[PDB]
Amino acid sequence: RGPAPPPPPHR
Amino acid sequence: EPEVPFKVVAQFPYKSDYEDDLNFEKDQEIIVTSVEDAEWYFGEYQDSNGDVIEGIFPKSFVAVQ
Amino acid sequence: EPEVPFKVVAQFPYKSDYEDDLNFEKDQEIIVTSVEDAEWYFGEYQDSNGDVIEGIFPKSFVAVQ
Ligand SMILES: [Cl-]
Ligand SMILES: [Mg+2]
Ligand SMILES: [Mg+2]
Repeated sequence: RGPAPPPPPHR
Repeated sequence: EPEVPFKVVAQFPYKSDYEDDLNFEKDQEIIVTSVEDAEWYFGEYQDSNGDVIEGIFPKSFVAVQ
Repeated sequence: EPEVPFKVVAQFPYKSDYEDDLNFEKDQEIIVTSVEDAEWYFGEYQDSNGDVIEGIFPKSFVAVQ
């Protein structure tokens, strides 16, 4: 597949 | 990563519309049944309607054990 | 980092649980109007019936241009 999204940053 | 299968917990919701992606809410426990590549797991869980659903999702959105 | 306002393009969808967030599909062109902190932007785009949709989102989900 393509790239996975990165882990979102802490809010 | 341990050897498959192993349990992960969603750290964020994943709500992709891509066919064959697994979707889940934050805190969802998921069994990873295969490592698809460097960035994606394949796994499954029994949803709130009692149905086993499966598909791929980001390793980055979950935490092992 | 370029001075605001500036254009970014979503590299992934961003769908989250928080009302303050901007959510979008991959390829969505967004105008960043505020850099919120080291990891988040605030910006906008126009929906189907021309309404401005705005909110915060991770810098890591977009690329500048
Ligand atoms: Cl969220
Ligand atoms: Mg912060
Ligand atoms: Mg084992």
